[PDB]
Amino acid sequence: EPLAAGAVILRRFAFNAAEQLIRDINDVASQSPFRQMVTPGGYTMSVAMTNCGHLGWTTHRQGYLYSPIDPQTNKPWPAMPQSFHNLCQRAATAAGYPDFQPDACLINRYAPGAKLCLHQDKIHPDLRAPIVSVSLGLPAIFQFGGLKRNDPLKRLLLEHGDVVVWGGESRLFYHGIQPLKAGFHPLTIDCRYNLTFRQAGK
DNA sequence: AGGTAAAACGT
DNA sequence: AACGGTATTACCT
Ligand SMILES: O=C(O)CCC(=O)C(=O)O
Ligand SMILES: [Mn+2]
Repeated sequence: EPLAAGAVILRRFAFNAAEQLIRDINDVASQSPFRQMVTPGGYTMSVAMTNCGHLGWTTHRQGYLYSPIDPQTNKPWPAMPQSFHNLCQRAATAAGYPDFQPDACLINRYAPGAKLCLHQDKIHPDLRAPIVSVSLGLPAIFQFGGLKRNDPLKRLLLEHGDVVVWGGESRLFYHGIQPLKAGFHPLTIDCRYNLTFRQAGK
């Protein structure tokens, strides 16, 4: 059974690419470090984040923003690694979105206990562009709901190499990650990473 | 008028 | 511990 209208899970899709993806996460973060962002209301998120590409997701006192500049370094986010871009395009194509041109990649790092509460990915300049979401490392339980917060959730374990793609009818669906269990993975040791690809600009 | 914060405590 | 309240408003443009 597929995930939803316009949505699919490509299990272990990124497994072969994962070692290089992780090397390139480390390179990105060497330039724009992982940081735990603070919400407009003043709470520090448990997931640590950075970005690459032309636009990075950030919080600010005034809201959420896709920005061309990393507010911590005052420099552009690092260029999107070719490994990231190539994996993203292969996964998008396999999922039925062959024309996707991301300009933004949000890199999440989950330590044990870290979560991401149910939310919608908002800001869609192209209603035909999906979200491509790549899991690395330790396993996590992903929630995928509907257009309204109380719509029933599907709960899916996401393991190393899994890729989730949503878009079209499901582009604005609520989703999140449950608190990460401690464990070991040979390539990330003690964390999970996620890559979220978007077209956030015109 | 219409979008966005809550991507964040009690039962 | 899964579910849902809260934004049932206060601000911006
Ligand atoms: O880590 C995940 O699988 C989900 C990440 C996410 O929803 C986000 O960064 O917007
Ligand atoms: Mn998201």
